[PDB]
Amino acid sequence: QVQLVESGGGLVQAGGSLRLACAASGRIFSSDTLAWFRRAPGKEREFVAASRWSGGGTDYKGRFTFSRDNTRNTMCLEMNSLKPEDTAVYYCALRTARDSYYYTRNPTGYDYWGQGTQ
Amino acid sequence: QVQLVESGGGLVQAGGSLKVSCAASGRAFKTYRMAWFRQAPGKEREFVSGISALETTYYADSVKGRFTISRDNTKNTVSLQMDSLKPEDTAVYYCAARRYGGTDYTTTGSYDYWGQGTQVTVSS
Amino acid sequence: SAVWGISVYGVFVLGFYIAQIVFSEFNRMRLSDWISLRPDNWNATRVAVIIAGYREDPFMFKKCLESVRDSEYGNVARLICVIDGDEEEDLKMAEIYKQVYNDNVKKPGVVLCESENKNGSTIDSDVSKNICILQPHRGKRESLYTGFQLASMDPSVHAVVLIDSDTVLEKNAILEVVYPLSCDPNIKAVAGECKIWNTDTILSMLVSWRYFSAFNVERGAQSLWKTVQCVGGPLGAYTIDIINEIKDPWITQTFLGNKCTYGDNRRLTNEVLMRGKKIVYTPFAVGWSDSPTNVMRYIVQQTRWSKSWCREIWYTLGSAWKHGFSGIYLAFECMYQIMYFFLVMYLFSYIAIKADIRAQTATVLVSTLVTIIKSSYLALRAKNLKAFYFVLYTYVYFFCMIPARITAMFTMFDARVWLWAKQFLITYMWWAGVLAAGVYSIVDNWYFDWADIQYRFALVGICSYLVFVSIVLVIYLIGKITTWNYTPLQKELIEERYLH
Ligand SMILES: CCCCCCCCCCCCCCCCCC(=O)OC[C@H](COP(=O)(O)OCCN)OC(=O)CCCCCCCCCCCCCCCCC
Ligand SMILES: CC(=O)N[C@H]1[C@@H](OP(=O)(O)OP(=O)(O)OC[C@H]2O[C@@H](n3ccc(=O)[nH]c3=O)[C@H](O)[C@@H]2O)O[C@H](CO)[C@@H](O)[C@@H]1O
Ligand SMILES: CC(C)CCC[C@@H](C)[C@H]1CC[C@H]2[C@@H]3CC=C4C[C@@H](OC(=O)CCC(=O)O)CC[C@]4(C)[C@H]3CC[C@]12C
Ligand SMILES: [Mn+2]
Ligand SMILES: [Mn+2]
Repeated sequence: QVQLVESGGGLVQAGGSLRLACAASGRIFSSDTLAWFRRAPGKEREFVAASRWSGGGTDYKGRFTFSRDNTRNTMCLEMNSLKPEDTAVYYCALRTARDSYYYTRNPTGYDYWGQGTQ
Repeated sequence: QVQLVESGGGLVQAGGSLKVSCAASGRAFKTYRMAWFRQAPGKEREFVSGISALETTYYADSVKGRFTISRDNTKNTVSLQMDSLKPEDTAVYYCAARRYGGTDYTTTGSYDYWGQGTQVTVSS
Repeated sequence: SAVWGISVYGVFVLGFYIAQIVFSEFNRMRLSDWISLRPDNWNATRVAVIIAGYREDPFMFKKCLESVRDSEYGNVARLICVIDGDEEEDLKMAEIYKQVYNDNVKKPGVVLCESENKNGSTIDSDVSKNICILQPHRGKRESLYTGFQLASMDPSVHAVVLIDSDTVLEKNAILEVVYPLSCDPNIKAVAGECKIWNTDTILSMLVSWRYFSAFNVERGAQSLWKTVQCVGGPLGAYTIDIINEIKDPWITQTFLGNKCTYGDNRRLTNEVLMRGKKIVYTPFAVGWSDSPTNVMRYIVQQTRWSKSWCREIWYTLGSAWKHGFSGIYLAFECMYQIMYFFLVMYLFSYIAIKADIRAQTATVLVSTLVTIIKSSYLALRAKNLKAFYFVLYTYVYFFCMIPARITAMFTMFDARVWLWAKQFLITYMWWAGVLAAGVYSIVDNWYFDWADIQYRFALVGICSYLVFVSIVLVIYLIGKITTWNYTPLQKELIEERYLH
């Protein structure tokens, strides 16, 4: 129903910053939960940040901030003050509220997932 | 079509009180406009007073306050009150009825129906 | 006599309308001031959405569900949909619900209203997931009771919102009907403004404008004194505790020993009023719903509403004293309605009997002036020039409300021909009587006199009234062809109805 396409990547030094953009192909309904997930070599994915389409937001942080455009069906999460251990493959995920309205950080709850970069 | 018949009218001194009434029989008397006219022996017929179907009273010159007109609906009768009689009013009064008419209302031609008339005499 | 009656009628109507306008403006200012202090991203109150429907159009139900999902409120515990189904025909609504909200749909074989245990734990075990309940067809009141019981299972739920199965909600509609609840502790019910989206017929436009005027004037005036007589059906909010307290009297309503089926959204409001609680209506919440476009069904609906109003005003007057100084305005409004109906009937009878051409001309002129004033006020408030069509509401009012009122009064107490007689025979008799009075007035005054100013004035007035009516009808016909009279929301609904 909804296809998530992410953009951005490459190799960056420990001192620098970069921006990642994820594009959604479908209807968000202003109620779905969108989160960014990353996987490190040798361990399972961990929560990074999330925010509802209507509003709100959460992290973990302060270093990373969440932003949405809300008219082009695009979402961006830029990283500031990167670290060598912070390098990972980032995924774009969407959570639907059809089953329930409760908020959870479990990646298994999210139904729509995108590809990975870097 | 309605038939107009008058009653009353006689000799009276100046300043007296006299009553004239006109009786009409028809399908609907309230839909006919009534008027009073005079025929002096020297001049032609002239308008005196008249009342419309909507209880509107019209009075000619010099008889604005001296003459009072009124109409009755349940007995289909119209009466004219005479106050402060003057010998120059010694003439014959005709009762006229009209159901359809234009702006003009002070001419004999505008009234289709007419009555026999009763003579009124005023002596000083 | 006639002039005195016309004068007092005009003064009464204009004074009440201006007072209601001032009260509505004050209420709007108060709500604006309250909103101005609202913190951003306010989601303190947990709200549960309850939707009840029966044989709703699948497209309308899907649009309503999508609009509910489009709401920006982030503190919705769950969505509860109750359908009085248990039949193969009603399975379409359940199928449409699954495509929009989850999969788990339950079809219990019993009704909680007629069950020994009315708790929601018997039919439901999980509150996190949205639930749809299919039950045997009993009524709208029975369906709402199941939703109330299901919502009361979760202690975290603090308020509930009732949405019809064919209601389109805005993004901030839910927030605007739940924010006033926390403003004052005595506030327990909130009503939202309802606007008609379909205006493709002359009847639909008049119904929409009447709805807009009612919501923006009378409900605002009631909300200023916190004595709202009837909350919005398609859009409304209630507190969980008062609903749990008054559910039993609402479900066990007896008038003269027989159960009351119709009259929804009125007995609950009256029961809230009997407790001394305060009801506040907000205009900032907009809900879109359809309106009847046929004279027969509109008359039937108005007759049902009149019956409900006649049943409810007795308890309303009997309970208005519990508000102390408040409720005096509500009693005055009820007396206004009763005296206005009686006065309108008395003037109609007097006009029919007397048939004095001066009387009808003056009545028509003053009615036209009132309609122009009301249309100008509506245009100024709504910032739309289409509000001038309210001048034509007099015809539909005269031809619908009075026959409906007579039917409600006569059928309140005590094959197909008898059933059909109770619906439109009274309306047909009223129409025949009106036509007979009109032809008698025309025949009795079959004369012409241009020398009389009064007859000239009456003829000029009636000619001007007919010319104005013809001009308004021609303007409406031109707008209908150009489709300018269509509401902005109607264009999309047509677009994705065609693209379906
Ligand atoms: C110049 C610019 C334009 C100006 C426009 C305005 C001025 C127009 C011209 C005015 C000057 C007068 C000249 C008019 C010429 C045409 C009129 C005419 O001559 O006929 C009048 C008509 C005669 O018709 P007839 O009955 O057949 O009698 C013929 C007798 N040989 O006599 C009639 O009977 C006609 C009247 C018909 C009856 C009308 C009664 C109306 C009553 C209204 C009742 C309202 C009922 C309301 C119902 C709802 C109540 C709640
Ligand atoms: C926009 C508007 O002013 N709508 C009113 C109108 O409804 P309206 O004119 O829309 O008539 P409907 O009965 O078709 O719609 C009312 C709603 O109640 C539902 N329904 C109907 C029958 C039933 O047995 N169980 C059930 O739940 C319908 O599915 C529908 O969603 O008159 C009703 C009173 O009768 C009011 O409550 C509504 O507020
Ligand atoms: C011989 C036959 C074919 C002709 C019959 C004529 C009547 C049926 C028409 C002519 C003009 C109409 C009237 C014009 C204005 C009004 C005012 C209206 O009252 C209001 O304005 C209420 C306003 C509100 O609060 O919403 C009541 C109907 C009424 C009398 C209308 C009733 C129907 C009338 C009398
Ligand atoms: Mn519907
Ligand atoms: Mn409906």
